[PDB]
Amino acid sequence: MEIVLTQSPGTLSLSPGERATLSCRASQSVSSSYLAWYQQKPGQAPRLLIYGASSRATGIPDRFSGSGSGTDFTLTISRLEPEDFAVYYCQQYGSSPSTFGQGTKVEIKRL
Amino acid sequence: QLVQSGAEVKKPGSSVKVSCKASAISWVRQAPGQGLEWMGGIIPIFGTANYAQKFQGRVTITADKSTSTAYMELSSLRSEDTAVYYCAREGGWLGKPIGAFAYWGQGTLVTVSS
Repeated sequence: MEIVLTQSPGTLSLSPGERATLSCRASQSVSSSYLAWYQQKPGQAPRLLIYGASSRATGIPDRFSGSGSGTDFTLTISRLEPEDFAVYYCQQYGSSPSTFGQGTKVEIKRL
Repeated sequence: QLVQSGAEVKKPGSSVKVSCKASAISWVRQAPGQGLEWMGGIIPIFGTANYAQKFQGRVTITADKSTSTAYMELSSLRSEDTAVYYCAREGGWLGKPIGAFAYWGQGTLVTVSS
C-alpha cells in the first residue's frame, strides 16, 4: 500500500520577514525518517531542500530547516525572503513506490 | 545533467513519448491541482522498469544504455494527464541510503487538448 502524504495548509499567506511552517502528514510511518522537501518556482524543476527529514542539501540557506519522524514532518522557513514565495512538496522514499505530497503554496499576504 | 525532449500537444486517447538524455532515472509529473506524482523509474543494478499502480498498463519506461537515454511512453491520454513531466535521478554507492531526487531535467509540458 502506497504511503499517502498530505500537506497542510494548501496555501500559506504571509508577508516577507515572517516565519513559515509547513506540515506533511504520512498515512503510515516513514521508515528511517526518509523524508525529503522540495521547492518549485514557476517554469522551473523542483529543487531539493532537505533530505532525511532534517538534513539540509548543500547550498541551501540556513533559514530552511526540517523536522519530524513517524508520520508528522515539518519544513520551516525562519524568515521569508521574497525569493521564497513558491510551492513546496514533501516526498517519502522509505517505501516503494516513492510518493509526494500535493504541495503547499506560500504566497504573499494581501496588503 | 538531464536534458528532456520538447513540449507536446496531444489528442485524447493518443500516446506520447518523452525522452531524457543524461550527460536509472525516475519519471515524476506535476499535474495541475494534483501536486507531484511518481510514475515509474529504471531501477539500479537490474536497469529495468518499475511502475506506480496508478499508471501500470499504460505507461512504458525504457532506457537505451548505449545512449544514456531514458524514455517514458504514456498511452490513452486523458485531460487529467496534462502536466509537466520530469525525469529525475537520486545519486558504486557505499554511503548512507538516500532516495531523494537531487537532479532534475528541465521538464516536458504535455498538453492533452480536445
